[PDB]
Amino acid sequence: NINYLFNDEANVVYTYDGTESDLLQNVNEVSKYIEHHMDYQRPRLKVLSDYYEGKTKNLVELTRRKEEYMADNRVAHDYASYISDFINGYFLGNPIQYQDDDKDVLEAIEAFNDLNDVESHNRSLGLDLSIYGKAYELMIRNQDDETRLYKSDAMSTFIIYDNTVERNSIAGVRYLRTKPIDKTDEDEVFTVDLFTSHGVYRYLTNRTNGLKLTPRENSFESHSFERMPITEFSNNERRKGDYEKVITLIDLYDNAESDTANYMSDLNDAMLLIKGNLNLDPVEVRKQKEANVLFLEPTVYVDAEGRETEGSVDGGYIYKQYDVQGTEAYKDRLNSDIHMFTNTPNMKDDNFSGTQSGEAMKYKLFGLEQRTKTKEGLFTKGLRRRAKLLETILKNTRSIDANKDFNTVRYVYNRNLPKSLIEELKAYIDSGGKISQTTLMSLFSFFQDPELEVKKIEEDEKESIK
Amino acid sequence: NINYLFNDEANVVYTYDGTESDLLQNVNEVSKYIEHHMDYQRPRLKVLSDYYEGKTKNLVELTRRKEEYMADNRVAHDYASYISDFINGYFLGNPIQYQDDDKDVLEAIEAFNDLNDVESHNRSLGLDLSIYGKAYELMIRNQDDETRLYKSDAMSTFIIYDNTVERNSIAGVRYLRTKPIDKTDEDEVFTVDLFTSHGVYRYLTNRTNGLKLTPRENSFESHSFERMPITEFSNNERRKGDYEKVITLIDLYDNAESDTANYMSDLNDAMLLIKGNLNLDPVEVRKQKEANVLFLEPTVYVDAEGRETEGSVDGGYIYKQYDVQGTEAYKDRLNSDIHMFTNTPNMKDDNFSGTQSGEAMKYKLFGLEQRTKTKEGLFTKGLRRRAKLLETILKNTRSIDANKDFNTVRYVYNRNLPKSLIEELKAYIDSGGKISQTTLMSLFSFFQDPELEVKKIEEDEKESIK
Amino acid sequence: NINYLFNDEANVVYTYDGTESDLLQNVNEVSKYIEHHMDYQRPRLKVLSDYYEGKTKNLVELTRRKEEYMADNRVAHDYASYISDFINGYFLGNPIQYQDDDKDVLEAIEAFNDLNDVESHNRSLGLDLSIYGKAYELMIRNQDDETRLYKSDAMSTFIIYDNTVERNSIAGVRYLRTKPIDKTDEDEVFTVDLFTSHGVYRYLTNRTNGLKLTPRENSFESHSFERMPITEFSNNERRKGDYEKVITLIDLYDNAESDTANYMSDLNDAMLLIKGNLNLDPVEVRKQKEANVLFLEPTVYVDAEGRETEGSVDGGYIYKQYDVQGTEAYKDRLNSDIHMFTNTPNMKDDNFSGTQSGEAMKYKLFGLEQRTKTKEGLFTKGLRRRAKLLETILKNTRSIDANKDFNTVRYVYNRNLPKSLIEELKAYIDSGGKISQTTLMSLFSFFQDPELEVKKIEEDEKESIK
Amino acid sequence: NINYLFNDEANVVYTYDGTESDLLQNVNEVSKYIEHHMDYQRPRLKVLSDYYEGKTKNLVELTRRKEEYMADNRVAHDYASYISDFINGYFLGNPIQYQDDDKDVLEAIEAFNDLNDVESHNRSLGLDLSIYGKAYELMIRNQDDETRLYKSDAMSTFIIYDNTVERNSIAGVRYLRTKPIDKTDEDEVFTVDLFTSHGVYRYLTNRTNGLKLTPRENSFESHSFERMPITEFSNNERRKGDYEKVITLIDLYDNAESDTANYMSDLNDAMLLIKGNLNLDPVEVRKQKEANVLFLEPTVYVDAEGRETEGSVDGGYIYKQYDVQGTEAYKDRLNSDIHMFTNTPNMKDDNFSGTQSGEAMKYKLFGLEQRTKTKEGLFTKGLRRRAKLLETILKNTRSIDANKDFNTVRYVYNRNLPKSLIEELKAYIDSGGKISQTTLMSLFSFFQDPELEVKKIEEDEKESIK
Repeated sequence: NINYLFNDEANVVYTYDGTESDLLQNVNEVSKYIEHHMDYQRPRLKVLSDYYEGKTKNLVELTRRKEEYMADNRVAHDYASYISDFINGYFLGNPIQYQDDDKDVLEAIEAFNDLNDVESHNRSLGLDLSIYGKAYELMIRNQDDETRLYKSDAMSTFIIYDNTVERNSIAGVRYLRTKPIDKTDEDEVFTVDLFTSHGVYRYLTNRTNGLKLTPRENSFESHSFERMPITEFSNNERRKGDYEKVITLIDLYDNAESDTANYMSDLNDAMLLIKGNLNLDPVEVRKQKEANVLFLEPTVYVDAEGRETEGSVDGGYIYKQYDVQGTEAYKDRLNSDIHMFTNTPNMKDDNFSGTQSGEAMKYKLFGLEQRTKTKEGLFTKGLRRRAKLLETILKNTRSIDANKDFNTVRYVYNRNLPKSLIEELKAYIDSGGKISQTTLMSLFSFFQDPELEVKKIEEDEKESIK
Repeated sequence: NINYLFNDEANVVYTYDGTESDLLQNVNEVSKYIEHHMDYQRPRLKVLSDYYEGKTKNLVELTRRKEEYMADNRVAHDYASYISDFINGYFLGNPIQYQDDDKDVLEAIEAFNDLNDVESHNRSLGLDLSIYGKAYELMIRNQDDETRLYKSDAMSTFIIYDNTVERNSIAGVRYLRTKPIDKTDEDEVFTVDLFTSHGVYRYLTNRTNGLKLTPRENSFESHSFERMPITEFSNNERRKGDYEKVITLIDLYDNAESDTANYMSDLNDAMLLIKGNLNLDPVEVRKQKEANVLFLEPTVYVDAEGRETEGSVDGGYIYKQYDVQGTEAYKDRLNSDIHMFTNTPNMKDDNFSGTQSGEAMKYKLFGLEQRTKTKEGLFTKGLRRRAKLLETILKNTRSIDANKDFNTVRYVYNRNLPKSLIEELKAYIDSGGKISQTTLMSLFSFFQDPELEVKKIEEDEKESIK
Repeated sequence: NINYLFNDEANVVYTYDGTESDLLQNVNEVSKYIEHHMDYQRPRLKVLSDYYEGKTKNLVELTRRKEEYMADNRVAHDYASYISDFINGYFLGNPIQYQDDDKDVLEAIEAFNDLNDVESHNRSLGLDLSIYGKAYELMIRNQDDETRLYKSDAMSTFIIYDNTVERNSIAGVRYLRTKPIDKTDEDEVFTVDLFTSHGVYRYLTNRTNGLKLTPRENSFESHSFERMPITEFSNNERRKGDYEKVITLIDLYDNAESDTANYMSDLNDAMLLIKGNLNLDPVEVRKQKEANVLFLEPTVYVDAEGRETEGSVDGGYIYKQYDVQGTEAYKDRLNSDIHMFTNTPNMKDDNFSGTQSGEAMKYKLFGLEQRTKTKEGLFTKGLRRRAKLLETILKNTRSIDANKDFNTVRYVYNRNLPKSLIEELKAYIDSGGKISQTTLMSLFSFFQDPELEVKKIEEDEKESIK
Repeated sequence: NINYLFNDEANVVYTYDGTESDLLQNVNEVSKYIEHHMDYQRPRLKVLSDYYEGKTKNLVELTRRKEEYMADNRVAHDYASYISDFINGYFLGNPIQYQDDDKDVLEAIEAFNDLNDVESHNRSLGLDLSIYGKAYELMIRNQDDETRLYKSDAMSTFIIYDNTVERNSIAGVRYLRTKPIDKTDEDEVFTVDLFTSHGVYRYLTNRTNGLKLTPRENSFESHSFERMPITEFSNNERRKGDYEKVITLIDLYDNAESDTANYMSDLNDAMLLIKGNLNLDPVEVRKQKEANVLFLEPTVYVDAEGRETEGSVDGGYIYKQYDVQGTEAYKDRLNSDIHMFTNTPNMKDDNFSGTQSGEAMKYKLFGLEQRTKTKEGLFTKGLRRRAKLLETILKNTRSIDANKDFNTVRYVYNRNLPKSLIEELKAYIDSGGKISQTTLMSLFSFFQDPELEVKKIEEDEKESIK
């Protein structure tokens, strides 16, 4: 793995020194980036994805040990999922709130967000950020003349950028493998889609001809955006995943556990040990479990000179044993270090008094908050480009006036943390807030039908007049 | 197992590059997907289902050990049920609440939900999501001209999708095995139902002819929906079950327990050990339990030269023993890791002060909440398709006006957590809520008949006037 | 590493004794600084950057140990990321607040900050300060006649200063390597950009000709600022990173862990040890796991004079063991010292009562606050130069009146610390603050639509009049 | 080191028995002081500066041990930085507040402080006081006819004083080394600037001619102050740094740690030890990790007289071990003594209840307060001379009336300690203080825009009239 994860070329960003038109002239440059992506970058992402699915090295690597009366206690610990689900849930569990002064913009924003289910989309991006360190989204003008937003798989998408300090994006490449469910042959074909500021060009390729990009039938297709539609989100400046740096420690925990399972499985827990020149009937030994007295009578050797002397006989139980103190201290240290470096709370030392369940978590997760605030900034940087695409195509359909600028939108992030509805109600009402009766009742589940309760109260308030 | 669970092809999603009409032309493609489903995917689901039923590997795998005076202490620990019931109860224990602005839509929604018992249906889906990672539901226009919704077994259902990034569903396949209760023959027959956007086609097949799909009598059947009726729900992006990744640890706990049961059963707890060249009467040894003095008189060897010397005699109890500290530390670690990776609370370290029973659970279950919020989004994505089917067929029966759009519905999820009705009452009434006397009394069980109490109060309020 | 990190010349500041015009006359002096930067300073920064990415020495240094049946348990602990993310989040997590008396200045400031996303830019600077001890930012007048601010990589940027105690900056050098993704040749080319108070000069170079600076085509370019645009920020007086001084301790922890992984992997956890001149059937030994009685019958040696005597036989389990107490005390000490010297809280001894989550952190982080107050001053010193550049070019575009002086701006720094919104509300309202109903409701998530709640309250306040 | 740090001549103050004019006549006396400074005093300061940068003795001193298969576990603990940053932050973290009755003086003071960034300057002085025990500042009348204040490096500045009990300063010497970045030759040149009550004289020198002071071109330069501009600040009466006296203990901790790293690295953690005249196949030993039964069969020696006898065979694991209790007690004592003598809080015994975060720190830091009050007095003594220089040159430019005396200024020092804004608000308002709504809101971050909230409150207070 490490030869993939920490290779230098596995995480390079692709620049190109020409314009987009200089890249679509002589498209043979794009093939080189695809080759580099397949050769250096996809292997890293694959290693990361395997660990999220729990297909850690300790399953797929062969033991030199392999025979009958031995066992492969291969075990894989699923730390990577546990980490990424926790960190993404903390960040994007509660949706982003969109705020704007101009309701003509905000209605279009929220109608797009509604149509595209942007809560679920945002969480599905944020998990890619946690697994791979980067994620891509594609926006298209669909048939039925409608604007759609989809996540693009990081294993098959990359972007080429300007060589300038401004680092604009020149072009975006998606490439997919056309595998049957039946068979695979001496060639296998990758469809390539090359997105640009004005359209997408579609190509067919295979690795065996050197990824030659020859146009697929109906190759070019225009789009109404005025910039390249694929947007790239980063987990951090370095585009590194959240568990990528503890994968070594995860392997060590896999090994330190599977080797104890081997010790448990190979050796015998206890045995009766009998020693001495004795006749043991191989059938009487089976009565060993119903025995109460073990009698060992020694052999009496008789010397040629007539002297008689007794052989040694011995009996006792011997039992399998290992260094529990040092292996537990070692596996405790590995587990603790995994949680420390990922800033996840360590469930073996984490014990709660039952006191202030919100403030307590804000205490525990202080370090994860420090990383998330950077992630939050880099996420907003992507959301602003999504918004700029949206306004560009709404104007290019006269769905909104050209005068609108969507950069007035603000994106408000609430961390997923436990809330006490009762203590919040106390705070709100002590602050002089008001609530309607229907809204108040809706907060409490002991009303079966808040709709009917109002009428029943009207009866009580009526017939007390009499 | 692992060769099934973590095989790559065991979890692939089926695409097809044609249209639906190109798939119903040359239906022989569908047979291939069925074969792949039977060969690669159903085995995985079977392994998962076996663990939910407690038929773990340690029961069904044979020991090389097998004879009289030995025992199969095969034991299976039922972690998988314990996990899935807890996680599904936490998610879908309290029903979803449907909210809409248009009561003409909301009444039709809630009447469908009432007829179809959608609370129980939703829980039965969510448990499939927990066991298999995915679940299917079928909607039909019944005889008696009525709309019915049923769960479809994941072991016998799959969907084929568009090859596009939009990933629409082209077709849906159910296939069932027509087993007698009496016998099974050289062929055994699978009925196939192939659902499409316009109808369902019914076929007969067997594996022995290569799953040839030949129309069953009265093969085609029209349905009034305008899209494929089967909906697929996912547990997560990867469609992976909740305990699927700890099955290795569950096997290890099964083994580490059955081998201690073997140690307990095979060896003898203690024995009296007597050593030396002694006459032991095989009948006097039976009086060993009523004995108080054990006397061992040694053999006196007499040399040819007349010297007299005493043989050794010895007596004491020996007892069976094993490494308790290290086997307990190992089984404690396995159990702790199972609960940690599943985010279930560890009942051996979980101890409660008796303080704030709601906030305490929201603290414990923070990680399970982080996974559930993603699951909640992916569940709502399916519920919206259920709703789109429903509106399509209500309009196609003029049961509602064509003007309605059901995407205005909101789905509100409450976690199953303990509530204090008294502390909620205090919060509601301190907030200035009102309750009718009848509704208030209904909350308290010490009223036998809230209906009569009102009259008795009217008597008390009457005859105090006098 | 240490030969790089703590070399004297690795951290020198570049002076020059001439004027800027005396440096652009005979530009061959600049080449010398570039050489010194490549030879002495870039290697240090590279070592620091490698540790942030987790590419610590213990991965890249070869073991003299390397063969089959041995393993490279190379492991790297990622302390450097954990430290820098925490320290930067604490400092610049909450944005700087800009305050001014003159709203004609403050609007231009905040419009620049909005266009340039200065929250994210400031955090991306502060992390460079934490990793390298220094960071650079470049301001340009873009095409589209607009002012843009970008971070410049510390590995490729340096500044030359006046030799006077005033230490003005004479010139600023950026140099970048034009690497293909395909190949590297006998020469490889560095583009150099030399910034000055009046323009930037662009050059091509390679190391093989001695970094000869020959003008690139369209070499000179004017800019409208009147001082050198690159600004340098320092982490401290010495420009030293936050973890730079514990890298030794991090290596020691890497070694002390990898050598325990080696001990765990190389030796055998336990073995049955049998001794004596015995016939052991190599096939019966495989039944060792199903055995219950081990019988050792000794060899009976017969003397030429006829005497019979028994060989020794022995049996028992031996188990692998190490000095847990002293290796744990050593690795505990290393970890504690890393956290102490970085002033990060030690998560193995840090345990919280659940009491005063803000004041508790202000207690823990007192030492980190003492370092941050110095960092805060040195950051503001850079922000004031950014502001002086901005006003210079706004006046040189008549975007603001020449009368404005931006040194009236104040920069207000809030530490990233947990806040209780309820306890803050109590404080604000007990202090006699007022809140609008809409703003109040917006603080509480139990309102679905604060916009509609006002109307529902208007209904409640209306129909109670009747 | 100790031969430098605690030499008597390393810390002498320079007197001269003549007047300033008697020193500028026969300037050859100044050369002697420069020589003494280079020979005796600069070496001490260098040793102190090296420890602040972490270049402790244990890095730069060679081990007599040096070969392959041995390692230099040189490690340096950075106590000196940790101490000085803490002590300077505690003293000068919160700026000095200037108070005066005459606003004509106070405005000029605060305008000078604003132009010169005196908050950052004061902290940069105070850190020099902590590192070296003394610090220097230079004030100049710049070009652009403006007054500037800069810190002067202690390694290159010294002052000569009157021989009287009044101990006025006669003259101040700055000397700097003109090093290229390229090469160093048989001579290397020091520029000397000799400041006096009326001007500065500039000289060129080298050590090889005996520091002969020959005037540099344009040697003399007048300044408008009437006293020598360089001011010297002392950390204490003795001018001794804050960690200077624990450097011995720091070395001892460096050694006591590096020698444990050596023990960890040189010896082998455990080994299987086999003894006896046995055939061990060098290839079978590699199977030692997959072995379960170790069988040792002894050699049977046969006597010439035919007697047969068995060699000894033995097997077991041996493991590396050391005196953890005594080395931990020793390193605990060293660390505790470093914190005790520096009056820094000992983070291994410091544990906080979470109660009164201000009063608790005032308890912990009582001893550091006792030293700081003396430091505070000696700092104010320097600030008063800075102020006397400032008034002298403001009058000598008619920027203020000759009638002003700046000794009316008071300097108010607040310790950097944590403050609770809520508990301070409670105290202020219970005391009958008033706050404006805008100022109050500005204290609380839950207002996004305090500017707009006032209007929203005006709406609420308006439309409730209706």
